[PDB]
Amino acid sequence: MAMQKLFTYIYEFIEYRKMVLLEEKVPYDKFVQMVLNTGFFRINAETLNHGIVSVFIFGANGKYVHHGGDMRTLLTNTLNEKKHYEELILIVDKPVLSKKNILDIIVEQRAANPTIVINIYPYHLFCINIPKVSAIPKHKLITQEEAQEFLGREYLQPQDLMQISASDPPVVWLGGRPGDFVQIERPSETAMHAVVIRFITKSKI
Amino acid sequence: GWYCFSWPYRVDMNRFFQFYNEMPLVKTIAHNYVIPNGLNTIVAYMIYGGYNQEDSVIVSQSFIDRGGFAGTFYREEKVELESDIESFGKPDPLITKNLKPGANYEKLVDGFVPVGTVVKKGDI
Amino acid sequence: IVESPSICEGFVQASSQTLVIIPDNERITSNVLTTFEATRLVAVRAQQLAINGSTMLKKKYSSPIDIAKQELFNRKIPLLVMRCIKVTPEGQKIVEIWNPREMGIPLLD
Amino acid sequence: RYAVASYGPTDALTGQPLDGKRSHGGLRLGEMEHWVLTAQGAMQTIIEKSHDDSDGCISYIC
Amino acid sequence: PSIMRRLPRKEGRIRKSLLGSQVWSISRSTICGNSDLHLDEVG
Amino acid sequence: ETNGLFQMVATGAKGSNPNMIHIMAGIGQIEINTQRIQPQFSFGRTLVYYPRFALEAQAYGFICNSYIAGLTSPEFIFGEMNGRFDLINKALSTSSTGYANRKAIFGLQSCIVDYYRRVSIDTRLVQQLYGEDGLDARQLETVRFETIMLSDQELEDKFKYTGIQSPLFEEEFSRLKKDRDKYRQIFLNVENFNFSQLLTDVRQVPVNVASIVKNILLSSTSGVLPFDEKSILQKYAMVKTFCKNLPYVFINNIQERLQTPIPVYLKRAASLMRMLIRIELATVKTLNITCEQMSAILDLIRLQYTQSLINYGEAVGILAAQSVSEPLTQYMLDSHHRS
Amino acid sequence: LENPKISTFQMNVSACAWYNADFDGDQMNLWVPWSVMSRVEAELLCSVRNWFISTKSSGPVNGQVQDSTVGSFLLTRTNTPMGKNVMNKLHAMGLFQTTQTDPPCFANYSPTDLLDGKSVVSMLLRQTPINYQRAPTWYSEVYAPYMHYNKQDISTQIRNGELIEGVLDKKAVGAGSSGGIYHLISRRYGPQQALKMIFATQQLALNYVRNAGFTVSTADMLLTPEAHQEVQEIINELLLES
Amino acid sequence: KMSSRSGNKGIAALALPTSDMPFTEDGLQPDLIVNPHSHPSRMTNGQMIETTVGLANALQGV
Amino acid sequence: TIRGIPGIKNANVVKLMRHRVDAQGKLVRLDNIYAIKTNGTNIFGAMLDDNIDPYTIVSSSIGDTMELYGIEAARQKIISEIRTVMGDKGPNHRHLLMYADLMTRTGQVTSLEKAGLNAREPSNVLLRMALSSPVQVLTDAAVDS
Ligand SMILES: [Mg+2]
Repeated sequence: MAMQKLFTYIYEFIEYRKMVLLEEKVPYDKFVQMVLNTGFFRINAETLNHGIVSVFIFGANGKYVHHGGDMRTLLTNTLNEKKHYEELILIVDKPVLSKKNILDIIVEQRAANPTIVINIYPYHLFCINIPKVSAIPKHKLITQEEAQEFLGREYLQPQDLMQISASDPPVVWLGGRPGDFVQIERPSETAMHAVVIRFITKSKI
Repeated sequence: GWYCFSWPYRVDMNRFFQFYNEMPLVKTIAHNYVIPNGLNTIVAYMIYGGYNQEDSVIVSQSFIDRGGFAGTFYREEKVELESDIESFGKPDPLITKNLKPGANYEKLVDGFVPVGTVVKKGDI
Repeated sequence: IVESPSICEGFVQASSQTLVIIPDNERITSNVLTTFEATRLVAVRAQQLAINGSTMLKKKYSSPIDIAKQELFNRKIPLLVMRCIKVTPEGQKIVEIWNPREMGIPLLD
Repeated sequence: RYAVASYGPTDALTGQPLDGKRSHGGLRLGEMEHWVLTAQGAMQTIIEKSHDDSDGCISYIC
Repeated sequence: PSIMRRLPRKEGRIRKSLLGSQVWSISRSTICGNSDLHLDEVG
Repeated sequence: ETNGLFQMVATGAKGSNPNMIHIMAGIGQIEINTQRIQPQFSFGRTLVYYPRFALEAQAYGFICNSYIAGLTSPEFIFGEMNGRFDLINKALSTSSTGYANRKAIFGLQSCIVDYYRRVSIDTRLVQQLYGEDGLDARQLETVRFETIMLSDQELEDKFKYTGIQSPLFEEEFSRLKKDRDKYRQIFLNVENFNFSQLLTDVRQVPVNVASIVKNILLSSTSGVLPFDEKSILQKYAMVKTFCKNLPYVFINNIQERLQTPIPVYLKRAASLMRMLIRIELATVKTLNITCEQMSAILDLIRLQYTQSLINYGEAVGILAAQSVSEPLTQYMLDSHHRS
Repeated sequence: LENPKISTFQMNVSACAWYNADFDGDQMNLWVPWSVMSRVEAELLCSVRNWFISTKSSGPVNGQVQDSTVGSFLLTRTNTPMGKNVMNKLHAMGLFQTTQTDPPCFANYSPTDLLDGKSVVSMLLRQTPINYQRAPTWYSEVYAPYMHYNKQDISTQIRNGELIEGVLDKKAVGAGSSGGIYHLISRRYGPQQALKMIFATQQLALNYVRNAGFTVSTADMLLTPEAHQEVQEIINELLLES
Repeated sequence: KMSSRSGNKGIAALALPTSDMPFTEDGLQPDLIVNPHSHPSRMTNGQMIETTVGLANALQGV
Repeated sequence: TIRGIPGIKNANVVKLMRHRVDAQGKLVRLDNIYAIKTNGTNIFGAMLDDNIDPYTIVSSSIGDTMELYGIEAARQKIISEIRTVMGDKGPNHRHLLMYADLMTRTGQVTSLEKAGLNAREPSNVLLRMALSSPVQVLTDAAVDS
């Protein structure tokens, strides 16, 4: 029942990044009807810096995840709209992540749009509240100045720190971009807790 | 044990002939077909000073002196020649070359140490 | 165009470094000798005594090791601990210099 | 039992002692012994055994 | 016989000559119990 | 009182209870890979001595006899089947452990403690602090934390000092409660993402603060001290400052004098030691300790906390591979006790 | 070892825990440092006192094994088949004549005065006074229904080096026993002082058995005819349920 | 190295004179002294039964 | 699929004990708690069930925990899984921390095989030559300079 979990935790995810919803919510039945009829559902959110984040939830049996041409035209038509876009989130079924053609359209759109963050994610990333999962430590993005002060005290470069992918689920929920620093407060059975700082690297897809 | 009944006629390497062997007081059917190898040692199952811990044993020195588990151990020295080049004989310091330092060439008789003499480290 | 290799690259000899000593009031490493550092100090001093034999120790000992140990314990050892902190890409070698005659000694006697 | 010397027969290629009792060479401080000595921090013992007592030499590099 | 066969295995150059070593001034014998020796003493 | 075999077992010198049972009462069921003897002798027969589809328990490895009574031929064969595994698993526990030990060491050996107590591979951080506490494993003491299991009423009964009506002791206790809550919160979470890892009120710490106080109390010529308002307040100020300056154990005494800012990850490292000191040096527990004896206690705590730190330049990746690959020998020895 | 007939490397049995060794045919290497640098490093870093506490498990490695574990129990035991577990002054003095420590003072004792094993052990643990209170390995709920435990043996208590009550066995003196007597001595006085006490208490335990005796026989493994009938009634119930 | 027919091997650790070995009231003294702690974990009961049977075999002359 | 979740073969019932804070502040160990220990792993399949608490799903699979939760949870999973193998005469916790921190240093779970050494220390040819295959490693190092 991935759709039912998504319908709630995608809005929980929008809330967790401190984003303002633009379009009013619809019932879950209407969400399923739109996904089956259109082939996708769209959720638009407002960021503090007035950026727009658009989330596309694609059906597992939709056309956009099977034929690369439909995804290509959809992305091209959504990426030339009069909106202050900053990120498009394309939530597709896990098998779609292994479909090479879809990823090729994704990377082609990335190349054609250098200032827009394009990410494609599986369903399970938004079928739960990732930060509230017990096994996941407390992640927190830190500023560049604070990280530079830490590195200067430690005589370190950002390339010496432990590194974390930008597609890591807690980093995704934080909104971590490559080149950012994430401080992780994690439990310890030797000191009762510990703090590490990780350098965010490029997403795997 | 008696590793072979024809041991004196053999030149064997790393072979041990234990002099005294006993039939076990509690024998088995296997001893109708092979010679027993060992002795019926008197054993005390006790703590005596901590010298038999961790699978060690304490032995009677008198039992050792009387020949318990005593025997003769044999080694072999087979040396070959090069046809018409090499020969067996006692070398001479004033002709031969690269003699081993600190070696005792004085025990040789016609190239071989005679039977019955005690050879120690460094003896030729 | 990427042309033939030039003499500006192909250098095998690394450029020389400048030893940058952290001021004593900005040192971050511990003021206590590690067991490794104390062992190394005693070993070096004992070998150098086996070479020279000149010491300022008042007591008399029959071994270089004993003299070195008593020099370390009595804070009379003529050695310094240099803790190499970093090597900067611009050439510097940032180190900390520690005087073992005013550090805490872990060893016992 | 075995105990050898400060010196003896040496391999022509590696320059290290020969193998064991029968060749009158040395005994082996193997891969796992260097792990233990490194774990202990005993680096001057590694110099004494693996360099002074085995094949340590001087290499000249421009 | 080849140059590159000297390297690979346990008996090769890297594992036998470089990571391990034949050494001098060393002894070996069977070990034995002795209750009069301290824990930091060897007979 | 007289049986030597029983005394070797009951005192822990050598042997176990199943050893006595096997010798004296009965061996019981031979069980290989947590199951009975499978029929490998022609489709439903375990041996030539038992029929096909035999239903008796003896046909599948149940040994009814003890060693002192002797086993029959089928029982000895089933016992030899079980005993052959012990020899096979012993020979495998050398090679299988050797393969895993060498791969663990070549993956971990480059990890070395640097001058910051971090673990790195030549520049690159593996740990921000070794063991997340920066201590040597040979310098640890197993110590119980008193406040963990107590309820809110018996926490305030035992650790809230009511002798002086000051706001200082209101926060001296409130700091005790929120250390108790933080310990519960963190270690109940660890219970959550494990199978059977229960919370404990017992930690391995570098300094046994409770035994330091007990030792000095014994050697003190004083008895029960009279009530002294200024001395009780002074000791609280001494302990609070000591807990404030505790992370300077990880830097040096030069920065402690200068009071330079402490890294956040070093404040976390001294969390258990800060927590333990506030329990064992609570005002209710230090009524019979003078302000001069408190300085002796505080000087001993940070001297033992300095002696337990990990050395610069220690090959801790080799230490970890040795400590993890060695229990794999016993894991391989018990291979036939697992499914 | 000045005897020319000895060809073995001899060591104390309590040192075997460092090397996972025993005396069934194991061979060990031995090299003596000759250079000053390696000979300094052997003393300060690689001395076996530096690994009394395991780096793997953070607990003690050494202790009593197999003769001083049962010997400590017999020495510290409250009662003996001969009555009370006491010894006269001469035999109490004889327990300390091998420990290689400074002998205690027995001047306040007549030849006919009787000393128990707890007094003799206390004379040794006074030099490194520790505090210990745990139940010994001797007490087990498994044996309690079928054995009459002595109430002075099932609670080992040491305060300031005086063994107040209880027996010493694997729990207190055994090798690898976390929180044991030698683990506590190491944490308070150093791992080298703990090694001295492992040796000194091993000589007390072995010198007690020097005339107490300890053996195992075949009759120790033999059930009585009435008990053999009870065991096969138990097995017959298992085969009945099967 | 010595061993019994039950597989309990051992290394000769100490050699005592005939006046230092323990003796029974009737003068019997052992040739080997083996630890009782080698039995309980190995369950070599055939070695203990052999001693019990062989003790009466010697006196009975059988 | 008929009446189940994919990937799990057997689902037994186990009794487990957990701690909990009472209303009076006391911490009590509760032994009467029933859970389900499955045979087979599917975190996402169990995450979609309404009879399972999705926030406290404990998988024994490092690969599945890394896939859904991340590198930090996978680090905690390597620690938990090595400790299970180690038994109870196991090493100190700081030796399990060393394994997990090494294996998760790059943001991905790397192995203690030749492939894992390549990911963490690619330019250390001499370390990498010494492990398994000098000729292949040396050949690659020369062409790569
Ligand atoms: Mg052996």
